[PDB]
Amino acid sequence: GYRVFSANSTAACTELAKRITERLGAELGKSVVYQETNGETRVEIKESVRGQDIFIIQTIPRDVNTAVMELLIMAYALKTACARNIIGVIPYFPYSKQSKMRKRGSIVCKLLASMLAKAGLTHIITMDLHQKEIQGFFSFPVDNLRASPFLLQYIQEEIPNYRNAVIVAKSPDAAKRAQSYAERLRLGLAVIHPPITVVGDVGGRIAIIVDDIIDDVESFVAAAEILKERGAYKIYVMATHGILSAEAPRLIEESSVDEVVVTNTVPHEVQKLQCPKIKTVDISLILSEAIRRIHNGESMAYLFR
Repeated sequence: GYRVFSANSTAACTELAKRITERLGAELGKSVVYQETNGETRVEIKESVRGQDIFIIQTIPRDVNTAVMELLIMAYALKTACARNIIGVIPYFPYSKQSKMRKRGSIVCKLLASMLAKAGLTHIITMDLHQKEIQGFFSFPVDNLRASPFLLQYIQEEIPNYRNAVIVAKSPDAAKRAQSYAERLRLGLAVIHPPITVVGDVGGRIAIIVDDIIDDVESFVAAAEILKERGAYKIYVMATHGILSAEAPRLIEESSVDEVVVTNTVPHEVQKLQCPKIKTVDISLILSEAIRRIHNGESMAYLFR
């Protein structure tokens, strides 16, 4: 009755996983995640799995390369322990921006989705995939859960006078993600796009930028200044995956973006200390649920439609 493990080794990078299990009444599976002196990762499952369905939880904190081996290795060790089904709960899926092919490089998101299966992953639960199409990369089932319900709720919770707001897209690529918020909130929609220009009336209104990820804040800022410069009195940046790498939290302070709202899909704590401009929304409930459903064999219609 509920086998859920963390492949995390940093004990705050295990916060979300801790949280999910609280909501399931469940207790994390006992299991050491070493690091050898030479750097090699090691995983030891401290309990029997013979024939049971197991849930791994992974968050990615910066050394992304180690988080993925920890994951792969743990899966592979549970496969060897004879796990019937190995379910990856990877709220933020790493390498997910590497989903197009740029130059002579590669779609390493696909590579990862292959390796994940080799390590013996029956299927993954995740949130707000960068592109819904990426769900194709996986040779096993996926649940690409949405954060909108919660992020949307937050709009109408403590965004003062949201109805005068206008949902904005940082770039054409983000036009779709933004469209869904405008449609659901019954609000206007603009898009930015460099020669940097906004397309849409924004003036006299609170701007709300929507996107899936906030990694490198640079273009989120340039967007906020130009929005301002077109009569945007308040700027809110909304996103699912708040990785905020490098000096992003500093740059947010220095910029005119008033608030940044992300989900606890990835760990923040340090970077939201840097910048209290960053408010964070809890998502462990949607995950708690999704995990509950596939275990008991229930339907996940509620989490989608």
